[PDB]
Amino acid sequence: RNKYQNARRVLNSAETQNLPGRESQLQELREFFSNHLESQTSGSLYVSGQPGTGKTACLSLLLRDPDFSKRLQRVYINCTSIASVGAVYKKLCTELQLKVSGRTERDHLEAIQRHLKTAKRMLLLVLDEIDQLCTSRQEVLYTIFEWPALPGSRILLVGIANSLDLTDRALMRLNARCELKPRLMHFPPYSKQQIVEIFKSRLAEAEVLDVFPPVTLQLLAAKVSAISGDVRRALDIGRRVVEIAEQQKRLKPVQVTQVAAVLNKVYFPLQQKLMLCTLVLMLRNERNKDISMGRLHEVYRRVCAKRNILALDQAEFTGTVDLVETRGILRIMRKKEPRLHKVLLQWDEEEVHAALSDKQLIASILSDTACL
Amino acid sequence: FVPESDGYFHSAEHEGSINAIMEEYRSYFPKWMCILNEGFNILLYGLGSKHQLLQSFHREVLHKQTVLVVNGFFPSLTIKDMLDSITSDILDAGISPANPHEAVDMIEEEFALIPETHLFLIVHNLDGAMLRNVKAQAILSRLARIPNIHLLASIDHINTPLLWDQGKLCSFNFSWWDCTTMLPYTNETAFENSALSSMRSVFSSLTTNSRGIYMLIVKYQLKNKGMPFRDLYSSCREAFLVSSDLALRAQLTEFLDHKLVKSKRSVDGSEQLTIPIDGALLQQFLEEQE
Amino acid sequence: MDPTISVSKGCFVYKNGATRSLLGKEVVQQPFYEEYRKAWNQINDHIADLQHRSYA
Amino acid sequence: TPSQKMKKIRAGELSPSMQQRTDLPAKDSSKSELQLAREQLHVSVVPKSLPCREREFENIYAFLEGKIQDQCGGCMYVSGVPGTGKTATVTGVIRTLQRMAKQNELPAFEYLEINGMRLTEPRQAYVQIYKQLTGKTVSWEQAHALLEKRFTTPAPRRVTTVLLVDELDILCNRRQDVVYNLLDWPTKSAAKLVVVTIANTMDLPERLLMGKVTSRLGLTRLTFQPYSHKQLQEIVTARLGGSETFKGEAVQLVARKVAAVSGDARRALDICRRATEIADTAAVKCVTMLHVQQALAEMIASAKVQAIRNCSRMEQIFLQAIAAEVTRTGVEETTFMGVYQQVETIAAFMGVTFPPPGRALRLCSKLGAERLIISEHSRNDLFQKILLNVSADDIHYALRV
DNA sequence: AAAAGCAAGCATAAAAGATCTAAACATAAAATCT
DNA sequence: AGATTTTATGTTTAGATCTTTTATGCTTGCTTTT
Ligand SMILES: Nc1ncnc2c1ncn2[C@@H]1O[C@H](COP(=O)(O)OP(=O)(O)OP(=O)(O)O)[C@@H](O)[C@H]1O
Ligand SMILES: Nc1ncnc2c1ncn2[C@@H]1O[C@H](COP(=O)(O)OP(=O)(O)OP(=O)(O)O)[C@@H](O)[C@H]1O
Ligand SMILES: [Mg+2]
Ligand SMILES: [Mg+2]
Repeated sequence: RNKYQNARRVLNSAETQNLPGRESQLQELREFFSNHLESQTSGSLYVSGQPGTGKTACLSLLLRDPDFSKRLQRVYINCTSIASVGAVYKKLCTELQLKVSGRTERDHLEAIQRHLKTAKRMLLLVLDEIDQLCTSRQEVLYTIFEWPALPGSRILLVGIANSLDLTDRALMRLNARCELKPRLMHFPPYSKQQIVEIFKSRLAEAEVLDVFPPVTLQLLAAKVSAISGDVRRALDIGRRVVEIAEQQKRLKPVQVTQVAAVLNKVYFPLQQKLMLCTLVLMLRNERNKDISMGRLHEVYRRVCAKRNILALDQAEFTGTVDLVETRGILRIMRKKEPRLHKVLLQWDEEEVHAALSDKQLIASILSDTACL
Repeated sequence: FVPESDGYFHSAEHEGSINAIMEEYRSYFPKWMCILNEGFNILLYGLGSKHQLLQSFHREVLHKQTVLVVNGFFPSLTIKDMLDSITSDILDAGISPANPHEAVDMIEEEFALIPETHLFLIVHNLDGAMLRNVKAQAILSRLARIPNIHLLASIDHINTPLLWDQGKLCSFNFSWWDCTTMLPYTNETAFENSALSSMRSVFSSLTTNSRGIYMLIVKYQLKNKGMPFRDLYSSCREAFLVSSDLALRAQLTEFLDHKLVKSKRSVDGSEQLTIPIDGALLQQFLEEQE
Repeated sequence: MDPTISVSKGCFVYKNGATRSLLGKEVVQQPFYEEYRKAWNQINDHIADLQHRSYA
Repeated sequence: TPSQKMKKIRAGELSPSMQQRTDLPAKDSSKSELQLAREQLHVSVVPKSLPCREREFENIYAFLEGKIQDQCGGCMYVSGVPGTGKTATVTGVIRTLQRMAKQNELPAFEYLEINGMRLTEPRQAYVQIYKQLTGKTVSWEQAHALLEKRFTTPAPRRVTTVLLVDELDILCNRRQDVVYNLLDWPTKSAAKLVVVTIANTMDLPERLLMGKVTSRLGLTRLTFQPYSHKQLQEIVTARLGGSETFKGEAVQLVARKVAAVSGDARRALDICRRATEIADTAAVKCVTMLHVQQALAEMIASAKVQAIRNCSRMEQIFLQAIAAEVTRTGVEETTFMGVYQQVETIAAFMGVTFPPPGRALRLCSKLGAERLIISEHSRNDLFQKILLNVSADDIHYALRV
């Protein structure tokens, strides 16, 4: 309906046609595909980078080009979708309609090699999320990357991954032969101005540019590009600003107060309070931070006795510490017996004191050295 | 070769010469065919690589006989892979049984059923990276015992016959042959079995807050000539480089993945964060970041 | 490099009609192979007879 | 033949009926008022409108109504400690949206739901989501392929589909393929999926999900805080209606002693039912405060001092000597040999003889089966290690006072 | 004074201990031959 | 309208993995007899 729901729809975070931030990367990928088409030679490639930077958007944009539709046979395989690491050849056969004698992965591999030896068109095999193909012996990944070096094969394959060094660390054996190792392409995380240009593209495709003044866009991109640089979190906070402003106001451009509030937002039971205070006391008073559940409960009972309030039994105390564990304040390393489980504090005490919000009690527990 | 124990108790023209040596070893081949016909197996024990010599024997002489080449210098081959290869491709008998000696019993039965179907077996580096256990050598000796299967093999390691007892050395009816080519070990050492620049290349890909966290560890390391985790946590919360503890643990997990930081736990439970690079190069790196 | 040198496989079948006397006829019909086979069969059968008569 | 039954089950053509009672259920008017409170206080009776969860209702309602009307799809992650009204609020929002779509005030939408603990395997969710669509039971590979054919391919008129996913941490595993598919399907434009994920831990996407899965899960999130002293009283007094069968101080004591432990609402609705059952056997018709005190002492039980007082005399000598060896050697883990020597000392003091060590191992095995102590298998006698599971002061409190 | 000898210290590694997963094995749905 | 491989599937057990923890061993740093 209105501009708020229009901007909330258009921020989308789905597939797109225009990619303002990735232009030199698209030109480099087009030059790679074009020179390996004109030379009619095979060529492996490994694109990588942090999640949300837009690798799959670039390759989905380049698998819809009409001229590459004329010149080469596109195949896109998402490697999470296969049932197993060795099953991917079978999926590749279904992407090529190859006839197979069937029901073993070896004959599917021989059918793929027999297709590659006498293919009429160049093959572009994009294997999205190739980190799922890594195992231990890694027969499948080496078998896939050995295909460009096969005699007469015309495959040129692209492997998308989040790891900067998956190619070297996971495929050291391809370094020995320079014809085999993939050309590497990083996708750097988005800068501040690139996120501003992505926002100014998405809000001008629907002409809802006016709901975001430039100052608050340059606050939002300055936070997101400094934290992580993925455009998914940027579009998520940009959608969340409008869907909070719609809930709050019911054209008003969003002010810096709303984006600052959602950015500072994004970026107790009494027995749980007594447990956290006794854990802070035992961690402060003692050099040995190997605290067991029983060693903590024996101090917690004395603290509850000196406070003249009833203490929980060990069977309920274990569930209390497990409920405190869900907040992230603690981490319990499990052992053979419930008494032997090791509590480990994961907040500093300056955060625990501000989280408990009962300073008159923590001043009493932390001054109670004699109950340890 | 008669070594003295006191060393333990006190502890161009070359291409033509190598081509003449290779032509002599190529001239040896019909004698190897008669020796393999009499039931002996061939073993080569020269200095240099013998890959091209056994490939020439497979190419020029065994051009029509059934042949299973086995690359023993492969880091990732298994004896199950070789027994599965024989059982599935030579005999069309499907997958071999999971016990390898049961697979050798099956191969002995199926090869007893077919006389004059000889299977040549070429194993470059019988002392291979995954054949150095006693069990794979027992499987190879039980396979070489078969009258149908003939075996050629290469040897490179000096300590190879320590795993051949007299039973294996009797099953391996070896005819030793000094095929000392002088070729370099290219293919045998090409595999996986045998830095400030990389730190800059991974530092370029990091975001601004990760650059600040690594610069904090670099400043503490150059200031102290491994930092406890609590000082890095308080410095990041003061510099607003992190939202909570768990994001800092995720950043240090990424640094452990990219090997910029080694984590050494203390007896007190605190986590130490060493940077595994000498301090002169670290001081040059800090000067590079300014 | 060589087709036998692969990064993935470790064993390389060169099957030529295997289902489920290596020398040609020039060598087997040579007289020296005949006398060698005769002397070897005689010597091996005599040694096997001695081993059986000692184990009996 | 059984195969026709299994084929009619896997095709969904026979509904799984359960056997009905021979006798009719009793009429509502024969019930006592205390029985009426006992059945209104059952945890299974969800109220039509939940007290003290209005803000979270507006949050989930605004998110789901915007995702349905915009026809875009997306994802949400709600989280909180058990019993805090998560799944009841999400199903209440979805029932309100279905009541609104029935009257054509909203676009219509499909409502799939799964739960991660009803699945034996993480991949079996593919079997179940398809079972909420077609109703056929198929293998997980064919179900995953048909779900990808449904979601990746634009097929107008596609309707919006809301996939509630309870128990998200069970679906994880090491590969995290299932949760990656469930969070990756909304990102495609062809699928109008709006997946909501319920879980307990606040920090789950950062603690155990992968970085791309956390990036797909997004930054829209909601946390259900534990019920306080007052909200637990409002819940129980809403469940009781206008009835005065509960004293107000009794509900106040139930809420005050339940909110101090966990903030679970099921604990309050169970303690009030036990208080009603305690008041029923006293032949009173009002749940006075001492019935609540008895039900609280029963359901927050601490019966280990009773176990040490109920032990046989040689087991009490054993429980004294284990704590005596812990005090003597300092370390908390004692071998059976020094425990037996302290046993002989204490038995020489008290004047009774002690059983020989082959019977003392039977005493140690009984205490280790009762979990008063932790102890090893008895095959390594005299060198087996004996942790004390009960606290050392509880033994003296049992055997003195 | 020269080279064998006792505490120290980090380190590959070895047990282990849970834990998750891949392949071998038992088994059911089903085209196929009669 | 009934028997036979054929194939797709589920279970189980052996092996890969994560993690702690413990130890001999590789090296160091003195240490000390000949
Ligand atoms: N340069 C860009 N301009 C505009 N939108 C973009 C750009 N890059 C990415 N996006 C948006 O971000 C969304 C996610 O990008 P994409 O899925 O390609 O990242 P990714 O690297 O594949 O993530 P992952 O590594 O987790 O798979 C896309 O749907 C797209 O709409
Ligand atoms: N605010 C409330 N008002 C009334 N009843 C409530 C409220 N919160 C919880 N309950 C009761 O307690 C029960 C809680 O069930 P619910 O499914 O909400 O728990 P949950 O938070 O999903 O638990 P888990 O996280 O373990 O799945 C409901 O059946 C409901 O009857
Ligand atoms: Mg992607
Ligand atoms: Mg629930």
